[PDB]
Parts: sequence; structure tokens; C-alpha cells
Amino acid sequence: NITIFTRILDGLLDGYDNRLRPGLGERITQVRTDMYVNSFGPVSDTEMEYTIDIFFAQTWKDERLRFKGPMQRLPLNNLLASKIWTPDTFFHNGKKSFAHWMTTPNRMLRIWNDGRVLYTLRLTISAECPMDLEDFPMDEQNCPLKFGSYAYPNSEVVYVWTNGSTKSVVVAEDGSRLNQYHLMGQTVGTENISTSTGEYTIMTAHFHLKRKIGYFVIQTYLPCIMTVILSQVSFWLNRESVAARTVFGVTTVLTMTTLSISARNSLPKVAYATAMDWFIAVCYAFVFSALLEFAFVNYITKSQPARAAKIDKMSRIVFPILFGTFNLVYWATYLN
Amino acid sequence: NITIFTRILDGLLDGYDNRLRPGLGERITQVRTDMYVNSFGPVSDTEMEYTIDIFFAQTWKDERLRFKGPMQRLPLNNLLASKIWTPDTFFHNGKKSFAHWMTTPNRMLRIWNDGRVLYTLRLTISAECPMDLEDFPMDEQNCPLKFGSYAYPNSEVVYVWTNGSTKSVVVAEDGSRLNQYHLMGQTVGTENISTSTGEYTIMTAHFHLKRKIGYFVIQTYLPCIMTVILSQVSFWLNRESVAARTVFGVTTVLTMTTLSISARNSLPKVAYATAMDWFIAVCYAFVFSALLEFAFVNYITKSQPARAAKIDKMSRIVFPILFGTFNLVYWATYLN
Amino acid sequence: NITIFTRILDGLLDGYDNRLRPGLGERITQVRTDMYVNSFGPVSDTEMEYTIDIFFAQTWKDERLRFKGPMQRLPLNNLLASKIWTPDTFFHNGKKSFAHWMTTPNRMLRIWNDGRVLYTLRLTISAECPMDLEDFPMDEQNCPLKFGSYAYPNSEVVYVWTNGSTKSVVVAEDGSRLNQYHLMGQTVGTENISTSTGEYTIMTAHFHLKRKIGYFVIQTYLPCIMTVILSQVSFWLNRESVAARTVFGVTTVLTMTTLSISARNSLPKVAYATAMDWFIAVCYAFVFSALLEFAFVNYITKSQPARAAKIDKMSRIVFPILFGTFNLVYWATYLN
Amino acid sequence: NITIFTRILDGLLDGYDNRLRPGLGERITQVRTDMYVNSFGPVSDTEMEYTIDIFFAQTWKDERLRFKGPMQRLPLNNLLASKIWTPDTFFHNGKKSFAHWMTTPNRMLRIWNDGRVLYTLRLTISAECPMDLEDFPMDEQNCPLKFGSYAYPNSEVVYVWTNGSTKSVVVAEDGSRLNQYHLMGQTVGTENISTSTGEYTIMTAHFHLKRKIGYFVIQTYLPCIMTVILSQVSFWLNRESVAARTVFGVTTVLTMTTLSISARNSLPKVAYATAMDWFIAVCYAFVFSALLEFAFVNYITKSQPARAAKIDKMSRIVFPILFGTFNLVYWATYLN
Amino acid sequence: NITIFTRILDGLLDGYDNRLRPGLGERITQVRTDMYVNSFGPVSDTEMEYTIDIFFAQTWKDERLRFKGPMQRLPLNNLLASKIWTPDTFFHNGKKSFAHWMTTPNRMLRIWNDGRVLYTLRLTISAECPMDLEDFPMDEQNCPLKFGSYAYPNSEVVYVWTNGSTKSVVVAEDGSRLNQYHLMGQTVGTENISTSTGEYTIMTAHFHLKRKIGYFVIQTYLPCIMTVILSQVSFWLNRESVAARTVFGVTTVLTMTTLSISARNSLPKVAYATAMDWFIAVCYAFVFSALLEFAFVNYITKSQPARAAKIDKMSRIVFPILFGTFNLVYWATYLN
Ligand SMILES: FC(F)c1ncn2c1Cn1ncnc1-c1cc(Br)ccc1-2
Ligand SMILES: FC(F)c1ncn2c1Cn1ncnc1-c1cc(Br)ccc1-2
Ligand SMILES: FC(F)c1ncn2c1Cn1ncnc1-c1cc(Br)ccc1-2
Ligand SMILES: FC(F)c1ncn2c1Cn1ncnc1-c1cc(Br)ccc1-2
Ligand SMILES: FC(F)c1ncn2c1Cn1ncnc1-c1cc(Br)ccc1-2
Ligand SMILES: *[C@@H]1O[C@H](CO)[C@@H](O)[C@H](O)[C@H]1NC(C)=O
Ligand SMILES: *[C@@H]1O[C@H](CO)[C@@H](O)[C@H](O)[C@H]1NC(C)=O
Ligand SMILES: *[C@@H]1O[C@H](CO)[C@@H](O)[C@H](O)[C@H]1NC(C)=O
Ligand SMILES: *[C@@H]1O[C@H](CO)[C@@H](O)[C@H](O)[C@H]1NC(C)=O
Ligand SMILES: *[C@@H]1O[C@H](CO)[C@@H](O)[C@H](O)[C@H]1NC(C)=O
Repeated sequence: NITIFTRILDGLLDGYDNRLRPGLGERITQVRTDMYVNSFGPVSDTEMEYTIDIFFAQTWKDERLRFKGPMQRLPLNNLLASKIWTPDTFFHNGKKSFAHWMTTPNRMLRIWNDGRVLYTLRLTISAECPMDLEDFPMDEQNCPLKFGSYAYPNSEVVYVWTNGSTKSVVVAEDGSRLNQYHLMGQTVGTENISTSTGEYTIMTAHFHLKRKIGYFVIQTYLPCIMTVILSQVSFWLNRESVAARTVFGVTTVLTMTTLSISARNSLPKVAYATAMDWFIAVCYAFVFSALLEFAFVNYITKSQPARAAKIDKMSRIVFPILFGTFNLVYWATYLN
Repeated sequence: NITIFTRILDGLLDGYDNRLRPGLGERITQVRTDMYVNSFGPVSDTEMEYTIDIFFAQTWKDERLRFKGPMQRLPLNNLLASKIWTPDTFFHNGKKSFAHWMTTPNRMLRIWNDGRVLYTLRLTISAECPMDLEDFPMDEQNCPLKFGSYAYPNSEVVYVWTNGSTKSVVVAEDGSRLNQYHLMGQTVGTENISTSTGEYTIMTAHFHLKRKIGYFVIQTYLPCIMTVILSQVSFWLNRESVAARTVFGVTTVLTMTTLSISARNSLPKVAYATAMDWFIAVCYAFVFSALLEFAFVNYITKSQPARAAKIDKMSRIVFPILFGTFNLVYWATYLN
Repeated sequence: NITIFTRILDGLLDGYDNRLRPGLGERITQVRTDMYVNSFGPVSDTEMEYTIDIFFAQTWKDERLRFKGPMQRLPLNNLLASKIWTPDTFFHNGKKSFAHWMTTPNRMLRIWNDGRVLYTLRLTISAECPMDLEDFPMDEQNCPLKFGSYAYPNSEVVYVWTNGSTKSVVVAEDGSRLNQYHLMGQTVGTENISTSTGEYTIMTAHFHLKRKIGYFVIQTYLPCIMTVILSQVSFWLNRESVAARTVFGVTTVLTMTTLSISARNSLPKVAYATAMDWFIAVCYAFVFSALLEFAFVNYITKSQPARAAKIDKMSRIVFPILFGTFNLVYWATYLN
Repeated sequence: NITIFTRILDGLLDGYDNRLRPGLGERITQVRTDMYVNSFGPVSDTEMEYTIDIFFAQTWKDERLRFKGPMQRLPLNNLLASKIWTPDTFFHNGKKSFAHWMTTPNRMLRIWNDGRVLYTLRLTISAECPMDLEDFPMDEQNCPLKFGSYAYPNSEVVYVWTNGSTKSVVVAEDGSRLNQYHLMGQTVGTENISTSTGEYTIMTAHFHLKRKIGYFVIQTYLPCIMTVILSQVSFWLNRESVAARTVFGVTTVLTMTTLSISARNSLPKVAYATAMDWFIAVCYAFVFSALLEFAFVNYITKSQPARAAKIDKMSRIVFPILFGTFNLVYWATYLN
Repeated sequence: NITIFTRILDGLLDGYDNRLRPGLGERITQVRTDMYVNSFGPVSDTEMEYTIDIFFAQTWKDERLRFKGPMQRLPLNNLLASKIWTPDTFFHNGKKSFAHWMTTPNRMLRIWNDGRVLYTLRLTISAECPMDLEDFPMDEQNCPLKFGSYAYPNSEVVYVWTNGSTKSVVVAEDGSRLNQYHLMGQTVGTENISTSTGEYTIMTAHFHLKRKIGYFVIQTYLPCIMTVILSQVSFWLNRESVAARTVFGVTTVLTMTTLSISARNSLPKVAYATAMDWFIAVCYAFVFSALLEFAFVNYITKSQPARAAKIDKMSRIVFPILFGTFNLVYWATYLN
């Protein structure tokens, strides 16, 4: 009772032209698409790209595949996929996507007696995410995903999300395993682009990414915060100890500088100032300013000692407060 | 006496449809799988992936291949593999797996007169291992491996480990050659997932990894441990030696900071604090606190010298004990 | 009403030799080309290459494809592309270009009843950009793109930009997403090369790149500028403070040196001096010269103290002015 | 007189089944193998792998290819290689091997009238070398190479080195161009493995690698050796010079630490101590101990100056001798 | 008038055996080769390899392709290339070469009525260049390129440069765009190798590379040269300034050491001393020796002050001269 399926299958491929879309010159082909994100790959900030794995699925109606038999469905594999017509779907925003040919080309094809078809596939896409690091690291990146027909304009093939925009895109609970980002939600949209080769429908999906702070705090902020405190210890030393206070300010300033250099190594070479850079600059001012106060004090301690002591004692209560006050404004502004 | 085999082989492929699973619409195909891990590839903590090489094997019953002849077995190669039906097995947790086509596509196919089949294959899989580095480096990672049918639901194709769960998975003695991990054992499990395309059976194998400490001790802990001791030498110096004690504390603190920066370079950019980070912070407190004691002592040595000497002498017996006491609690807690 | 298209398509491929160009031995084939840059990939200064993605398009007239039917156009896909003749276009300046085979080979083929053809394609090209970093970072790189026939000389196949040189090349608004470069415009040109295998027409497109400064200012210039100021603080200290002033000059000089080493790490290993290098050298002279002044002052303070004070006080008003004056000339010269 | 060869060639392929080994069910196929190492690729200690290029050659007897003609040999190329049966040879120890398809698939096939065959091939193998870095850098690594049949057990196909074990493996004089290793010789062995799929013969070749020291001496040992000497200069300074001697010991100790961190960067992350690590630790003790002596001396110079001078003067003659004595034992032990 | 070409083409392929070389068993096939280097890729000193792009061309006589028609030449493309016989040329010195399949496989095939053939091709070769860095950076590397037949010995196929050895190899003016090397010229040679599979002719081409100094001067020499001068400033300071002179020598020595470590990072891990290493060692001696002089002076200033001043004053005129004298000998020796 297996040879019956072979006879049914052969009839479908008899005279089936895979170079022609269904309903050619009779109507507009309608494609219903759903996606399941197996795992959201790492996001490369330097390259402005994010890898992703998805079980991309498509559905369309083809009368040429109509058949009648005891079985209402015909599970198949990639062997018959190339023997029929499939949409020339491509990712406009993608850069380099490679398929999975292990163990067998990962493609499932299902056909119903009514002629409805389902051609799912597994993909790995190194899409590009243009990020505006103006509020880095307190930023909410919106990395989009776009795909559509490469040869069939909007007047022939139309892509529409299936079962609404709610269950069209699904993300696995463990799939979202980013180290420096925290996925919040997904949105799906549609648009038309009027290129030189006619209008083309575009299916757009956006993933809302909220960067999870804590790595930079342990890596950049705390060394800078503790670096500033180290300089302020100099104000608790005798003025005549020129050598002692010199080491604090001099060593602290250089240590402040190298942190800025090291911090941007991981960060992309953006041609503007981020929020972290402003914080570093402010920390640089405190340590640098403390050195100026010591230099100024030593320049007048031999002429007006009375004012020299007042400034040094006052600095012990001014600089810590300003740095503390600045942090509250900085953190509150960017955490609200 | 070789042409007889050719005639037998030709009959099997005569009318054999490779697009249809055996026992279609008559029963549920049963697949028995066994694995042999030739070598457990390196584990990339940064990318949360682990390479592995396996001689993946599969077995199933197909009556269409029944034959009678003098030989009870028909060893073959990849040439005939594509001429018949094979399961569309795929690794759900895999990211990028490439086959070995050297010297010849590494595939062995064996057939018995009863119709039983054996289709073994050699694979290299860059699977993903989600790790929770909360107790790093004292962690017991459990990197799983998952695979199953891509097109045939649980109602048609079922995967089961052969000869129980003991000898189903085998690891070579020299295959486990990890540098920073020590494999302890393996476990195999089965589960069903109810996706939008029906239920699918999943074969899950977990490898218990116990990180072997000793690289971080020579790389991070000892420099930190010796860094703390260097600061404590300052307490064995005259109070008036402001410049001498300043270099110890100031240089030590910065050296402590850079170790934290360098240590996390190899570690993944995790947005939380690991056990090692807490140890570094404690070491930072000792060196930083010693500097505060020196600064405080110098602030009062001109007013109450009597108490200044007591604190300095006391510090020689307090700080070493606290650091030593902390280590025992830290090591004992994370080594138990 | 679909079988009619199949009959029309079959007639075109009946006796169509894809090894022979249209109009062989009768005229010269004319090819009209247009380009759309989906995204200008990153520019690797170290490797002198720039990635780019384009929807390269070609057009030519072929009488062998003439047909008459109800439909004036025949949208198709890659399936029929290999069945006909296409130009052997190649990128002379390219190094490694790979096509996009996801989801389906991204190729659109359109045919009109008149015989006109359109064979568009999506490409990713790692072209090479020879850059002259004499005025780095104030440079205007002109990265060209070249392509032409590999087998058909200028006497048989000619490439010409379509619809003039204005709309021939189009760049997406969001496609130009470079981090350290700011695209200004594009130019297209044509030329002939007389190789040993006859004359070949070459289509050349140049992209005008204006480097966007701001990353190096925050990375190299400012640390150098602030490094110089740190040394000048020494002039505001007592002459007898040999140890204090020694740390400033000595530490500053070494910090100046390492910045030069670190700065060139990202920069390509060019065997000549860039504008930034000259700026670093000048900054090195100021810090180094300040150390010499301190050494010279200490060498005479025991013999002629009167002149020692004058030089130290004078230096407080000379070095800052010269460094400030130099910057205006340096920035004005390279920003004009 | 060329058409005669075509007729002879056609007869051989007439009825030749490439899915069946020669002498099936009549005897055991015997394969003679010889190798020529064109170049021993770089050895990646971090990845425990070594690239290699070889003109792997195989020989076997096939009566189905017997022919009679004027020419006793039939040089051919890869075109006919796929039309006949070839062994399913694979490298058990290999990880990722890719063939050379430039300019043409590099395969030479030769056939004699007697039926003897020769199927040579060019390969690039990224084999894995498990190294025991217990005596690093004074180690003699033995990187093996293993290959055998993937589908044919020992009872059907047997691999044997040709013309003995002397000329079976040949290495080019200029092929061995390793930077940090010095090849000494090669050994070839055979063994049987009783897997779950029957016995399989294995051809094993071992390359004796003797690491050539001199890079680490200029990179690690000498900086450590000179670093120790720098500290010992402190003993030639006045005791009251607390600041001067402090810089020597303090700066030296930190410089000693960073060398250990930098040294292991190139070295694999091995979870144990190497010989170099012990040498570094000993050097650390000398510099660290010298600091303790200075601290201890300053702690008693105000109470018992007489003994303070004796220790300082004695240290000038003790520490240099112990460090010198240690080196002779260390170098002699690991160089014998 | 196009169908005539098709008929002529069909006749050539009628009975044309592509597995047999022309003139089999009648004469020795002669192949004339010419090369055009489009661009000399980067030279990786670490991997001892150099990328290169070439329009490799071959020519040979085949009587089987003789034809008579109005056109004396038959331009073609890769479509017909696989239908005929081509030499099995391979690069003996190559490691990994990949062809260019964009937009179409870059292959031009031309045939004349006389039977002469021309099969040009575009290649990218990652050849290996064994370099002897004994005089680094003043070295004249000679990177060779070798190729020949893989299956046809010298008795059947012979490779000879066309039109002499002058115009056989051509390099584009802009193709030579190396950053740290300056190409001077090219040489072409021929040789025979008597392997186990008969004699094989080898075509060898050598490219004379003259390293262009200037990157290392700005990167290594100048920091070392200026580092030495910094130490010599100490001799212009009062002897009793123990702390001041200590910082110069101590800081300078460590800075000298790190430059050696950093310099060799780019350089390959060669197990011997280069010219630059000797220069660094000499610079190390000057800075290290200056420290010894200061230590020795301070050891006797309390016993024989008269000689202490003489040595310090003398050192101001000795060390600068010796370092200056050494440079002239060093530069003159390696620049002649
Ligand atoms: F005219 C050619 F450049 C061309 N070749 C393919 N396309 C185009 C037009 N074009 N311009 C930008 N993006 C496109 C586009 C978008 C979709 Br969706 C499908 C096909 C194309
Ligand atoms: F519905 C589509 F998205 C789809 N295409 C393939 N699959 C699915 C369902 N799906 N969702 C997550 N994982 C799967 C899955 C699991 C196995 Br095992 C086999 C096939 C699929
Ligand atoms: F004579 C051979 F070396 C050769 N083989 C292909 N070409 C050449 C001539 N050549 N030299 C440099 N660049 C070329 C060139 C340019 C175009 Br456009 C198309 C083909 C070629
Ligand atoms: F039983 C399966 F796992 C299996 N599939 C292929 N092989 C095996 C047995 N096996 N286990 C480890 N190594 C092997 C081996 C060795 C040679 Br040589 C040839 C084939 C195999
Ligand atoms: F005998 C086998 F090892 C073998 N297989 C291919 N070759 C050889 C001989 N061999 N040894 C080193 N280099 C070669 C060589 C050189 C040329 Br040119 C062409 C073919 C070969
Ligand atoms: C795109 O085109 C379709 C068909 O004309 C239309 O229904 C839809 O509204 C268009 N979408 C937009 C955003 O204009
Ligand atoms: C999976 O499905 C099979 C068949 O229904 C069943 O026997 C098995 O118990 C199921 N497994 C689980 C974990 O539910
Ligand atoms: C290239 O050749 C064509 C045809 O001869 C000619 O029309 C054109 O002017 C030439 N271009 C140049 C730059 O010489
Ligand atoms: C391997 O098997 C063969 C055939 O039985 C035998 O001759 C040979 O001695 C065996 N080798 C070893 C090492 O046992
Ligand atoms: C190589 O062999 C050919 C043919 O025998 C001969 O003419 C030529 O001189 C040989 N070359 C060398 C270098 O011996």
C-alpha cells in the first residue's frame, strides 16, 4: 500500500513547470509566513551585525498539486523540494546567510489534497543592525529583519504574516541567550518599496533589545570611580609632602587615561562621544583638577600659608561631594 | 562470483522510492541510534559553544531492501547512500556542522538479508552550551546535545537509544582532551516537544563537565594574593617614610585594578559578578584599606603620635589574619 | 492558461546555444548596466579593502529570445538563467566575491517580446582600495570599483552605463553606514585597456570617502594634548623638588611613547610618517624639552641661581603658547 | 592511433561496478600506501593541531581493469577516478581536511595491464596533536597521524606500508619549516582496533618533534633573569635611602608578575605548572625576598644597626650566588 | 549566420575524449605559459605566506580541434572548458588556492583553425614563502612560485615560458601595493625533479622583495633611541639625588624591556636573534650600564668623593659618544 503514494506523487510532477508561479496571469499569489527563532545569536557591536537561527516557514496555494487519496497529507523532504516551484525569498538586510545541510538538508515539505503547501526551512543569518550609540550603554537597540521576493513584484507575489501579528513570530525561551543584551519583545510590520523594477512588498520584524548593564560597571565605571577616590586621598596629606602627593595625582591621571583607551577597544570606532565617554571625562577632571590644586597650593605655600591650608582642608569636603552629586544626576538621567 | 552481488543490488533499487519512509501508512518507523565521540572539541566559553566529533550511527528496518543470497551482509559506501531513503536527522541545539568529505565522504552503509539497515556517519558539530557562570571557576557545566527528525513527527518516526542507555553513547579515552575542563560522565534522555507542526521526539545527551582549576590560580589568584602581601609590607616601615609607603599602596592598588581588567578578557562578557570577581574585590579592599590606614595615620601623627604607632603595629597582625581567614572560607565554601 | 507560457518558453530554448553571444559575427553586443548599492560594507584600512553589497543589473538585446504572446514580460528565476547565454562579467579590482544563495539563488531574469533581456543579481564584493595615508586622518580616499568582460574583447562586447551617468549608480540612504568614513558622492567612468588578449572595455565607479574625525581625537590627540599639559605643571614647582619634577617629566615621556605605539596598532603598517605622527613627535618634543629644562636648571642652580629662576618662570609662559600656537597651524592647515 | 586507447578504456568501464571492492567474497583486498610530506604546516599549540600537506598515494590490485595493448601504462586524471572503485580512506585523528581543486582536482590515476592501480592524491590535514607540556619548553612532542578504512573492516581491506617502513614515508628537505619546532625523524606503525563494527586496521605515523629553544629565552627567561639582577642592585645602596630601594623592589616585583601573565598568553591554558612557571616563581622569590630583606633591615636599623649592615653586605654575595647556582641546576636538569 | 558556428563546434566535441592528452603515444605535448600578476597580495610574515592574484594563461596544440570556417577564432567561456582536455596544472609551493566564480567562472577559452588553444584563468594563491630573518629588517626576501603537472611526467607534458623569459611574467604597476615590502624585479626558471613517479618539469618564478624600512624606525628604533637618551640625562644630576636618578634608570630599563616584548609580537616566533634584537640589547646595555654607574658612584661617594665626581662628569661625554658611534656602524653595516 506504498506504491499508491508513488503513483499520486508522479502525477503531480507530470507537466509541473517549476519556472512558473502558481496562478500565473490569473491572480496574485499569496504567501503566508511564520517564524520561530530557535536561538538569537550573538550581537557583534563592532560589525553592527547579529546572528540568528530560525525555522522560517512559508505557505501558499497551488492547484497544480491537487490530488485525491486515502491520506490527507504528504510529508516529504528536500528531495522533492527542487522539483517544484518555490518563492525566491531573500533577506534584504542580510549580509551572509548559509543553510544547514546536516545531517540532511533541513527542509520539510507538506502537501494537502486541497493543494495547500508548506515549505519550512532552517536558516542562519548574519544580519546587520545599525545602532545609534548616543546613549551607550543605556540604549534600546531595535535590530530589524527584512525579507521579500527578489524577482516577483508586489503585483504577483504578496507576503503576509499568518494568524495575525501575534503568533506569527515566536522566540524560544532559551533561544534568547545574549550576554550583554536583554530581549524585551518583537514587532512585525509590512511595507512597500517602489524600486526601479516595480513595487516589492517587504516583511519587517523588529526585536527590541535592552542592553543589560553590569559588565561595564565592573569593567569601566568602578575602576574610574575608585580611581577618582585614590586622588582625593592626597588632600589628607601634609602640604610639604611634595613627592607623596605627586605620585597620587600623576599616577592617577595616567591610569585614568589608559582606561579610556582600553574601554573603547571593545566599543565600535564611533566618531562621536558616548555617555560613558562624558563620565570618563568628568572623572578625568576631578583627578586632573586635584593635581592642579596641589600644584597651586605648593606655589603659594611659601608666600601665603594661611590660605594654602584652607584650600587643602576645603578640598577634602568639596571634591567628594561634587563627584557624588554628579553620579546621582548621571545615573538618574540615563536610568529614567 | 561478483556479478551476483550487482544483480541483487539492482533489484533493491528497482522501484525503490527514496522520498517515502519505510512502512508508510502501515506503522511507525523506529530508529535505533548509537554514538561514539571520537574527540570532544574545545569549549569556547566566549561563544558558549563546544566542538565535538562523533561517529553518529542509525539503524532501522526496511522491508523493501529484503534479499536472499550467499552473503548475509552488504558493506557499501556513500555511493549508494543517496539512492535510498534516510532519516532527515538534524541537531536542534547545533549551530554550524560540516561533514567530512576526505578522502571519500565518510559514510558506511550496511544491509542484512532481513532488511535491517545501518547508516553511520562522521560529524563535526559546533553546538552551543548555555553556561551559568555564577560560581565561576568552581562550576559544573552540563552541555547538552539534541537531535531529531526535521520533517517526520513523533507519530511517524521515533528515535530510541539502542541497547539501553549505558552503551548507547561512548567516549574515547583520549578523545576527552580539554584543557580547562574535566569530563566526568554522560547522560542520555528523551522528550517530546509539541510544536506547531505536531509532536517531535528529541534525543538529548548531556555531558557533565567539571572545570579543572589551576590555570586561574597561576593567572589571577596568585598575582592577587601576592599583590595583597606587597601592600602589607608597608606596615613594617617607619611612619615618617611618607614617600616609601605611598609607592607600595599606590602602585599596589593600580596593579590590583589591571588584573581585574585583564582577567575578564578571557572570561565572557557576563552581566553579573562571579566568585572570582568577589575575591578580587576583597583583595582590592585590603590593599585599598591599607592605604587609608597610612593616610589616616599620617593625618594624626602630628597631633596624637601615641595612637598612631598602636594602629600601625596592630595592622601588622590584623590584615594578614583577615586575608588568611577569608581565603579559608572562600576556598572551603566553593570547594565543597 | 498557464500551459501557453510553457510552450512559449520551450520554443526559446529549442536550439538556443548558450556558448555563443547574441549577434555573433554580425554586430557588437551592447550591454547596459545599472547598480544599486544596498549597503557599503566596512572599510578595512589594514587590508586596504572595502566590502560592498549591490544589486548589479545588466541589459542586452537578443533576437533569439523573440516571442509573441498575451504577456509582454516573462518574470523568471535562476532556474532558466543557466539555460541561456550571459556575459562573463568579472571585477578586475575584486579579491574575493561570493554570491547569495539564500533562500534561493538571488537572480531575477526578465524577457520582453522584443528580445530585450534583464539579468540582475545580488553580490558581495571584498574589493581592494589603495589608500595614500599621507594626510591621515585628514584624507579623502577614492575607492574605485572596476568590472568588465573576461573573455569578450571590446570589439565584441561593450559595457555602457544606462540612462546616463546620473541614475546609473544609486546608493541607499541607510546603506552608507560606515563608522570612520563619511561618503560624499559617486562618479562613474569608462576606459579601454590594451592587454595581450586585445582591447577590453572597463566600467569604473569611484566612491568619494571623507574620513570623519572624532574617534582619533578622543583616542590619540586628547591623551597627547593632556599629556603635554601634565608636564608643564612641573614648571609651577620649586626647583629643589628634584624628585617631584622628575616623576612628571619621566612618567610623561614614557606615557607619550606608548601612545605612539598603541595608535599605530589600528593604523596599517605604512612605511612613512603620517600627519598624526608629526603631531605626536611635536608633543614628544614639548614633554621631552621640559625635562631637559629641569635637568639644565638643576645643573646650574648651585652656581647661578639668578638665571635658574628666570628660565623656570619664563617656561611657564613660553611652552604653553608654543603648543597652543602649533595646534592652530596644524589644525588649520589640515582642516582647509 | 589515439582511438585505440578510447576503445580499451571503454571496455574497462563496461559493467564495472564502483560500489563493490575488488575480489569481493573471494579474498581480502590488500592496499599498499606511501606518503610524501610536501610541507609540515605550522603547529598550533593553543589548538593542539598541526597542519600538513602530503601527496598521499595508494596501490591495489583489480583484475576487472585488466587489458592488453601497446602501452603498458595509462596515465589519467580525476575525470576517470569517480568512475571506478576507490578505498574509503579517512583520517581518524584528523579534524578538518580539505582537498586541492586548483587548477584541476589534484588526482593522478595510473593503470597497468596486469590490473595494478595507483591513486595518488594531495591533501591538507589539520590533525590534532595531544601534547603533554610538563617539561615545556624542553619537550619532545610526538604528533601522530592515523588513517584507515571507514566502511571496510580488517577482514576485507588491509592497509600496509609499501617497500618496508623505511621509504614508505618521505619528508621534503624544505618541507619541514617550523618556527618553534625541529623535526628529528618519523616512525610508522600498524595496529588493529576492535570497534562495535568489527576490527579495523590502522596505519599510524609518528613525527618526532624537538622544540627549538631560543624564542622563549629572548622573550621570557632573559627579561626574568635581568629583572632579578635589577633588584639585587638595591643591596649596593645606603640603608637610609628608603625611597630609592623601595622603587627597585616594588617596581621589580610588579614587572616580574606581568611577565608571567604575558608569557602564558601564547602558551595553552594548561591546568598545571610547567618548567618555565617554576623558573618564574623562583625568580619571583629572589626579587620578593630582596624586598623583605630591605623591609626587615629598615625595621631594625633603629635598634641594632650593627646587624643591619652585616645582612645588607652579606646579601650582596648570597643572592647572586643562589640565583646563579639555581640556573645551572635548572638548565642542566632540563638540557640532559 | 550563427547556426554555422554551432555545427562547427559540435563536430569538434564529436568523439573528443577529454581523458586523453593530445598527441598521445605520438609525441610530447608542449605547453606555453604566460602570467600577469593583477595584484601581489599581502605578505604574512607570521605564516610565511604571500597572497597573489594572477591571470594565469596556457597554450598548447591540439589537432583534434582543427576546423575550417569564415572565422579564424572561436571565443568561448567556461561552458565548453570542461568538455575538452586541459592540463592538470598544480602549484607545488601553494597551500590553499581558490578560484573566482563571480559573476561567472572566470575562464576564457580561444581556439584557432590550426588547432592551437588558449585556456586562461584567474587565480588567488596563498603560497608559502620561506624567509631567513637573519638580517631583519634589512633583508631581501626571494619568494618563489612553483607549478607543474600533477599526473603527466616530463616525458609527456613539458611547460615552457612563452616568448622568452622577459615578457612571460608581467606585474601590474598598481598591483604591487605591499605596505612593508618593495618589489624590485622578477625571475623565471625551469627545473626537473626525479620523484618516485618519474621526472616532472617545474616552472619556477621568483619575486625579489626588498623590505622598505620606516615602520620599525617609528615603532621600535626611535623609542629605543630616545629611551637611551632619557637615562643619560641622569648623569646631569647631583649625585646625592638618589631618588631622582633611581627613577630614570629603573623606569628606563623596564621600558626598554617591554619594547623588546612588544616588538617581537608582530615578528614571527623565530628561534634565533635578528639584527634588531642585537640593537635592542645594545640599547639595553647603555641604560642598564648607566644604572650600574649610579649605583657604583653612590657606593663610593661616602669614601672617595673625588673619583665619584670624575666618573659622573666623564660619563656625560662617554656614553653619548659610544651610542652614537655604535649606530653609525650598525646602520652602515646593514645599509651597505
Ligand atoms: F534594479 C535592480 F537594481 C534590482 N535587482 C533586484 N532588485 C532591484 C531593485 N532594487 N533596488 C534595491 N532593492 C531592490 C530590490 C528589492 C527587492 Br524586494 C527585490 C529585487 C530588487
Ligand atoms: F513550524 C516551523 F516553524 C517548523 N519548521 C520546522 N520545525 C518547525 C516547528 N518547530 N519550532 C521549533 N522547532 C521546531 C521543529 C522541531 C523539529 Br524536532 C522538527 C521540525 C521543526
Ligand atoms: F592574457 C591573459 F593574461 C589574460 N587572461 C585574461 N585576461 C588577460 C589579459 N589581462 N592582463 C591583465 N588583465 C587582463 C584581462 C582583462 C580583462 Br577586462 C579580461 C581578460 C583579461
Ligand atoms: F559504530 C559506529 F560508531 C562507527 N561508525 C564508523 N566507525 C564506527 C566504529 N568506531 N568507533 C570508533 N571508531 C570507529 C570506526 C573506526 C574505523 Br577505522 C572505521 C569506522 C568506524
Ligand atoms: F608519488 C606520490 F607521492 C606522488 N603523487 C603525486 N606526485 C608524487 C611524487 N611527488 N613527490 C613529491 N612531489 C611529487 C609530485 C610532483 C609533481 Br610536479 C607531480 C606529482 C607528484
Ligand atoms: C502595499 O501594496 C498593497 C497592494 O496595493 C496595498 O494593499 C498595501 O496597502 C500597500 N502597503 C502600503 C504600506 O502602502
Ligand atoms: C513521547 O511520545 C511517545 C508516544 O506517544 C510516548 O510513548 C512517550 O512516553 C512520550 N514521552 C514523553 C516524555 O511524554
Ligand atoms: C574605447 O573603444 C571604443 C571603441 O573603439 C571607443 O569608442 C572609445 O572612445 C574608447 N575609449 C577610450 C577611452 O579610448
Ligand atoms: C591485525 O590483524 C591481522 C589479521 O588478523 C594480523 O595479521 C595482525 O597481526 C594484527 N595486528 C595486531 C597488532 O594484532
Ligand atoms: C629537463 O628535461 C628536459 C628533457 O629531458 C631537458 O631538455 C632539460 O635540459 C632538463 N632540465 C634540467 C635542468 O636538467
